[PDB]
Amino acid sequence: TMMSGRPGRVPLQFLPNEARSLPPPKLTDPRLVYMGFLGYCSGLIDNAIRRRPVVSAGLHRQLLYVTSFVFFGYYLLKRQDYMYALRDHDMFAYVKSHPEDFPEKDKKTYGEILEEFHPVR
Amino acid sequence: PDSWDKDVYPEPPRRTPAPAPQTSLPNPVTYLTKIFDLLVDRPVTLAREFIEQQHAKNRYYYYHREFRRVPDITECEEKDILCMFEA
Ligand SMILES: CCCCCCCCCCCCCCCCCC(=O)OC[C@H](COP(=O)([O-])OCC(O)COP(=O)([O-])OC[C@@H](COC(=O)CCCCCCCCCCCCCCCCC)OC(=O)CCCCCCCCCCCCCCCCC)OC(=O)CCCCCCCCCCCCCCCCC
Ligand SMILES: CCCCCCCCCCCCCCCCC[C@@H](O)O[C@H](CO[C@H](O)CCCCCCCCCCCCCCC)COP(=O)(O)OCC[N+](C)(C)C
Repeated sequence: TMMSGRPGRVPLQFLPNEARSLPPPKLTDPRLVYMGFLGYCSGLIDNAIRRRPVVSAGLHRQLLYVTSFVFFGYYLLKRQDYMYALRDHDMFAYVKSHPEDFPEKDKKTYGEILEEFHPVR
Repeated sequence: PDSWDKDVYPEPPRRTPAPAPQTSLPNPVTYLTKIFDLLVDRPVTLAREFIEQQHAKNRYYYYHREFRRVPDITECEEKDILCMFEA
């Protein structure tokens, strides 16, 4: 386990207060659209299993499927973006704190670099 | 037409010997050349004249794209993707 045990981690918290400094996902996000598509597919499968007209029966429950999937997907995307931002922040902090472990290397141009040539014949 | 550079595409001067017949018989090649000029060359020349007159009514130009010089892979640093792409 990598992230668990991080200092300042409040248990059983889906979104801490520091996650509110990040841009919230746009409502037109392709991931949100895919979540809504999954909800619509679940509604169609529900109609098919229960032996109802697939594309015309249960419009209210299909709408509820889509809405629930979009809601949960939005919150899941917020948490995912927060976790990735936290990972990048920790990585950059450690790189700053350990310059001898992450040193800069000399940049030699290809004119100076010697590389072997392997003919194709 | 000669819309090309003679220096880039060299061609030695053309030496055509003059016709010096030694017989009284007529020349079928010459007669057929006259017939060909009367029947083919003149009509195609007239058609080309009409077409080129129509082309000169609206004359527009196109250009040869010039590409700037950029630093090459010798000057590019290692793992420098933009300079490597340009080179
Ligand atoms: C935007 C594009 C999105 C594309 C999405 C593609 C993926 C969709 C996944 C989810 C699909 C859910 C389907 C539920 C079951 C439906 C079954 C059925 O009867 O359907 C007929 C049904 C109407 O007929 P019905 O009289 O009510 O039903 C007759 C009974 O079923 C009585 O008929 P029966 O019982 O006599 O039928 C016998 C049949 C009964 O068996 C079936 O019908 C089963 C078919 C498969 C269902 C389970 C699929 C699970 C997910 C597989 C994912 C694979 C990868 C997909 C990658 C997709 C990438 C895009 O069994 C057999 O024939 C036995 C042999 C089976 C061979 C293997 C079949 C399975 C292949 C597996 C892959 C299939 C993928 C495509 C499935 C498409 C289904 C519509 O029509 C539809 O369901 C049409 C749905 C699509 C159009 C909806 C209207 C849209 C209008 C606005 C368009 C706007 C466009 C832009 C905005 C878009 C916003 C979203
Ligand atoms: C298809 C398979 C995925 C199924 C998805 C549904 C599974 C159940 C989801 C239930 C979500 C409940 C969320 C309500 C708040 C719960 C808060 C708490 O319980 O969990 C928080 C968030 O933790 C949850 O586990 C995250 C929920 C993520 C739910 C979706 C997972 C998707 C996985 C990727 C599948 C692909 C996506 C498919 C679309 C969903 C904080 O956890 P924390 O105490 O602080 O961390 C230590 C605990 N450890 C040890 C387990 C790590």
